[PDB]
Amino acid sequence: NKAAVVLCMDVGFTMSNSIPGIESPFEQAKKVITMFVQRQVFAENKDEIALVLFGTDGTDNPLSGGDQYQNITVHRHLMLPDFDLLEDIESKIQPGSQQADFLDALIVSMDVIQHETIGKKFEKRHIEIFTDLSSRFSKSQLDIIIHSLKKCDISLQFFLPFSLPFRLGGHGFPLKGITEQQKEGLEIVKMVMISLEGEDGLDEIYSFSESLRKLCVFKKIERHSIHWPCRLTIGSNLSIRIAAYKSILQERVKKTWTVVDAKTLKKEDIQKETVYCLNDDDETEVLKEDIIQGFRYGSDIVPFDEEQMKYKSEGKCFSVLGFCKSSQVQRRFFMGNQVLKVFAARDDEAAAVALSSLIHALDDLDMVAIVRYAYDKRANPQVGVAFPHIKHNYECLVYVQLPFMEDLRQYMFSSLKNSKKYAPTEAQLNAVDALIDSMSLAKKDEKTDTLEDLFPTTKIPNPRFQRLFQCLLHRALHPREPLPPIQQHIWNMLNPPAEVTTKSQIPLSKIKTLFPLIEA
Amino acid sequence: RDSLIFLVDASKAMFESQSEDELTPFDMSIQCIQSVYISKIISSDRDLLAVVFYGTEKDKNSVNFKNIYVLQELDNPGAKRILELDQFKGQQGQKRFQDMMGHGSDYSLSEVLWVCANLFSDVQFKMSHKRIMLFTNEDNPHGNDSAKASRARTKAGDLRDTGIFLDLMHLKKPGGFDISLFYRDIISIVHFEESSKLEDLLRKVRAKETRKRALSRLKLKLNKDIVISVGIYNLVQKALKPPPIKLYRETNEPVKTKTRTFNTSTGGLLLPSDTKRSQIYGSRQIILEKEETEELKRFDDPGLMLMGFKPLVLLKKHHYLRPSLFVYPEESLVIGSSTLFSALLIKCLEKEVAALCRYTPRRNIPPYFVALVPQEEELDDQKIQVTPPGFQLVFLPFADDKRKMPFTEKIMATPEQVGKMKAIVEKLRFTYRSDSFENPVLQQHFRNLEALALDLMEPEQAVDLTLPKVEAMNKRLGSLVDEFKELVYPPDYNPEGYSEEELKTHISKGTLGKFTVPMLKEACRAYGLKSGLKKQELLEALTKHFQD
Repeated sequence: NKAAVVLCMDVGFTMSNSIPGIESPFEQAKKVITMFVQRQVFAENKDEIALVLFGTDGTDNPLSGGDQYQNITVHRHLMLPDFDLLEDIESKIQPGSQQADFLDALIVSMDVIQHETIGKKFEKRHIEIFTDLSSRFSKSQLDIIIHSLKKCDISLQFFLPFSLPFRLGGHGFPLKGITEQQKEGLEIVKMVMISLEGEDGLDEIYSFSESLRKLCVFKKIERHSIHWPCRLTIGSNLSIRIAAYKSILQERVKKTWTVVDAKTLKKEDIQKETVYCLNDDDETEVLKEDIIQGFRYGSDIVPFDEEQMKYKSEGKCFSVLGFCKSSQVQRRFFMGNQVLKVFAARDDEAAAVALSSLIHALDDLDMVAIVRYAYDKRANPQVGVAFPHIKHNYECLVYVQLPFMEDLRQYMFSSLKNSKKYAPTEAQLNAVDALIDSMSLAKKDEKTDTLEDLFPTTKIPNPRFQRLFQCLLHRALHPREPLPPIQQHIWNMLNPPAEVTTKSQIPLSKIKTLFPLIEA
Repeated sequence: RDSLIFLVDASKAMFESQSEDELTPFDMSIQCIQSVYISKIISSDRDLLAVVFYGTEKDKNSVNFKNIYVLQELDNPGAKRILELDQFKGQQGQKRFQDMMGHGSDYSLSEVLWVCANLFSDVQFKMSHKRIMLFTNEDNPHGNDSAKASRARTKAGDLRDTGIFLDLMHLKKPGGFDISLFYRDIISIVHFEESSKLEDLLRKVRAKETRKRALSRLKLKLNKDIVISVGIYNLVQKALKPPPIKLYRETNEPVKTKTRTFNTSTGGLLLPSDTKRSQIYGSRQIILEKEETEELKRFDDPGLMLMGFKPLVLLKKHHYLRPSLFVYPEESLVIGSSTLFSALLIKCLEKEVAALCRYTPRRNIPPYFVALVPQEEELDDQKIQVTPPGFQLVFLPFADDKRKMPFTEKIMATPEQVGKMKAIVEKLRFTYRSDSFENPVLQQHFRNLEALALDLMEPEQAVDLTLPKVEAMNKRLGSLVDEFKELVYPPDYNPEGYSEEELKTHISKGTLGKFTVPMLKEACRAYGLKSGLKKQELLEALTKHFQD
């Protein structure tokens, strides 16, 4: 329900070091940080955010008593994020001249949580550190640091200038090209994360650039989705208690644009008045008292013992109709705007086993279940598929709605294979065969017998929001200036690796010549 | 508006069932027509339909031609029209037809072709398509009158020139139905098989009752320049329950709805430039011109930008986001496309790879990465095209569309259980086909709506096919149920009522040596193993305690 997040940002001198063409660590961190705060603000989440800074020229923090935890500043204490925080990140806050002890910052960051959460109720306390691990630090605190993080249940994440031509946010620095100090800091970071989450913990160390094309900064604070309880039934004598979760559901712009007066900028003054009148000439006006409804039925017009003739459903359900070869239920038929994952009711070992049987039973015979789905009593029944999905950590059925006959639009199309008019030449075929090879967005790399996606579009966030948020913000801070251009790192993440573009050139050229194309 | 004339052969053969528990070709024909009528009404389509029989005894056509009866002229589908056609369904309806327009009569297709060609002219609207669908189980109508047979071929040839197209819904006849004896030089342009069952006839009719309608046409740019035009089609589209319309209570007439916004204080009607856009976040108001609300969505210009090719394996079935579209070449805009497109479809199929593109429908809309999955053509036994050739445009979700899920512990079933479930799965096997179920609600709605438009006593409560045939499933399952429960449900079940791991990892990752000595002690204290005062000691120990 609520999360307390501390953004511990390195602002030290080396953060400003700028290599020709490449944004400096400070500028990248500033970008990632703003991406986080923007989201929290325009989304209206009530997660509280504190911002710590280490490397500031001065010292402003609760633990500074005695020339300690120096150059660490708690720029912002725990509290909802507002535009005043955003404006502080762009303008106000700038790069420092000093180099604070990175673990000291962490401790100060931990202290903000600990003390400032007492009177409140948070479900998750999380800390995000952005730094280049460029300077010295005392390992002496590690002891207390770890143990406290564990006892207090504060989770952690690190964002660095590298990973474990440069395009910010693209899909393209040797651990040899980093300083030795950086290497030493990284070992302590790597350790700390291993002690907190083990192996997987290493996946909590990101690079600023990859963070722009991921939602990883929001990972530890996403609001779990509630389950749907129901009985998967086979016949009227077999019953299995299940729980369904929206696995896939398109995220949409939530807030809407309110129409206001160009000057008062108020809504009250504005009012839409929808009136009715005779459609054909002699356009007389009509009165509500004198207006009925009714539906069309071809040329017929029926004024619609009436509503009382609406479909009557037995209500909520998830009953099996039958099973069948998976191959017969083709993906091109999938419909609806969601994907449900069905599991056995929580803490019901019996059901767990019951469902497991079914799941494996389907994966084996290579079949699937055609089922009737009904969310609640008022819901319109559905017919869809439930197919097995087995993994390392769990097992379940993926439900996806199928079509009703009236949804089918069957148009015939001319075979292009048997077309003597269009059949491509051998010169043309190999030409394309060449292109496809060059534009491969995958590679049988590393674990030799393994395939690696080079362009995981489903790991990229919808460029829709960051765009919108950017604009919204730019208007809040710069009311007079016109909306800004899309940010490069957003364009860079929506484009494929540079390799692909390169390898494609020549092939494409040949394909240009070999395939004539002229507009009618 | 598209026009469609349904031409039905009323010869005596058409009323003889081919010795099966199947219907007579006439009956099939009639019923497939009531279907197309009802189909059009459901999708609220504005197409024009007509009904014409030939080879009848009586006649009714503009120029009193003989043996030709025009039951219904080109017009929109209505309750009464369907009711009328329905009066000729079934055996009893066959008599009704026989009596009214006695079958088995002389005739000549030219005269018939003319009447239909004529029903079009009479139309007072503009028509996007002019087709005639001929239902006949007679393959060589004028094989004995080498003159009529000639007028008919000519007359047909003329219709094509006028833009009128005829499709042959040939029905079964003893011995088969040779298309090459006549209709060969008559139909417009392998061909469909002869229909002997109402099931295949409808499938054949449905496959031609409508004409290709693209959702749009876009530039599928392989790069800035190399571009081909394609048509985007939506083969699947949730059929909605049309909303009611408002009527002038006295004349039950449609009523347009104007919408006028205005300033309340000055009573003045507002123009688009007298209002700006707003959104508030806390104590912060943000104002943008309407032009800007749209400006901030603009990325690519409309089209399909190629991003590369990815092995179909990486595309996941459970990664569904929204219905898929169909991509076919649009030779009309950019000539040569059908070729480039065809090559791609051929190579993507060979390489089992889909083409990844940044899709943008209309202007000002965020892009979406989609997968153009290669799709091979497929025809069934009746030569009906089940799956067209081209590309399945598949939407891929953005990170925001994925909702991750926490898990409890995995509790797997035993091979004996999977066994019993497998058995159950097979007893309930069946062949799924996309046209299997009708929408319960839509049916109910329109069925009632019909009954009412026909001042009928009451409506026809449809039969929900989407419901599970319980008694059946039960019977077919036998003891398997009770035998399955035994394997999984305890007899008293409420069916309806520095841990070793960590440290072992630090060693593998070489981070143990980065431990402070206090951390090292506590660790050795926990395994109460013989330690030291030095770090290397504690280090050697702990490592040895695990690995050595």
